[PDB]
Amino acid sequence: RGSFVEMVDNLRGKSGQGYYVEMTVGSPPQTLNILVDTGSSNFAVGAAPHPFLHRYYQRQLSSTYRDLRKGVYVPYTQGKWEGELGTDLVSIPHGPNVTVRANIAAITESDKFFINGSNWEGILGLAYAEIARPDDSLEPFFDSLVKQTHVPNLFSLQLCGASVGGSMIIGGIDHSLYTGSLWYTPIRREWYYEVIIVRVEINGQDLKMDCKEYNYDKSIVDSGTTNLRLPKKVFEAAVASIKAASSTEKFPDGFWLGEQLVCWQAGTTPWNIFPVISLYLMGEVTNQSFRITILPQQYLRPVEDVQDDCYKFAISQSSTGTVMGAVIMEGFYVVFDRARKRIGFAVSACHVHDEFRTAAVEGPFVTLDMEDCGYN
Ligand SMILES: C[C@@]1(c2cc(NC(=O)c3ccc(C#N)cn3)ccc2F)CCOC(N)=N1
Ligand code: NA
Ligand code: NA
Repeated sequence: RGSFVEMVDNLRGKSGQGYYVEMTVGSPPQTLNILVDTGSSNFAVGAAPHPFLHRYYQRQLSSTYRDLRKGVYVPYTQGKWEGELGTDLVSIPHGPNVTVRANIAAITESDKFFINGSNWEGILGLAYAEIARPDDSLEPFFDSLVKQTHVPNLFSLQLCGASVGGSMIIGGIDHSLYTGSLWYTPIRREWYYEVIIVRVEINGQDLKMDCKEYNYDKSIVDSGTTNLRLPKKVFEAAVASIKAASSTEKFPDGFWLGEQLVCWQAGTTPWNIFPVISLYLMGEVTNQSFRITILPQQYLRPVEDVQDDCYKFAISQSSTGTVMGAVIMEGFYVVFDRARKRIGFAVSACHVHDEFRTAAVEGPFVTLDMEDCGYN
């Protein structure tokens, strides 16, 4: 409880490529780097010599592998994977000192899935059974962990943005990782980590949309997506406020659609011209909310593959609802308190800020009719 020094700093990554944790699978153990993803529910690992992979799971080496004799085919918007299901012993070296028999999907064919040049070779789907493929009787990793050990039913994430690293605390919260207080929002349904956004401000000016728009058709917290994604109508209104608040300079409008990069001379990006963005989330108590505030440092992402200082606009339009991706999460320490069905936010002790502004988590606020904000 409250102090897990062996787990601090157990995540790594590179800009644009996500945050991964070291895992071992099988007997004797095979070490793999595995992307941490709160937006999906399968533990799936490269199991064949795909040319982009540093390492892959070799079932034939594991004396503890058991075949489930069932294939899985998983298409996404961008690309797909398919593989073969089994179970094996899994452990997290910089994690609790336990071993668990978990489901693993051994990926034997994929397309647009692995990143050329990245250092991970599998994905740890940390969300619930309801979105597991092929169906909800395939128990997710973290459910197996809790069922089989005395690890408490919660984990927390601190993602430190730009090389990147962070911490995933399995079984607890580490208080040195955040400042001020944790504020909690209810998990509305256990499938994704679905939450309810009740109001949206751009430099403290309310968007004034019906709040049901903010959650059309859901809002989720997703470490496996880079951007803040917003439902289309909300995106349209948010950009229009961001441009106004910022029209102290004039950028190519393709910039706002994420279609072109913008660059300044190294040394001073003018952060001060860009507004803060606040999301009010449903609180624990009737008619009570709290608000989280992110900076341009979070939503303007450095792009490194080209001489000066180039950024991509990292808020984008969505058709799958609001996605609070690594753009939101890098401001906060986020607690996935599955035992009490709630998600905690606090200011991260590592978030990227300047001398004038920081990220913020503040409450309570009085917000009426917060249940009307959910979409059915
Ligand atoms: C399973 C699925 C997925 C996710 C990923 N993520 C990343 O590459 C990735 C890249 C950068 C960041 C950051 N900062 C986080 N994730 C790759 C394939 C992939 F299939 C589907 C889409 O959405 C979710 N969350 N997970
Ligand atoms: Na348990
Ligand atoms: Na603290």
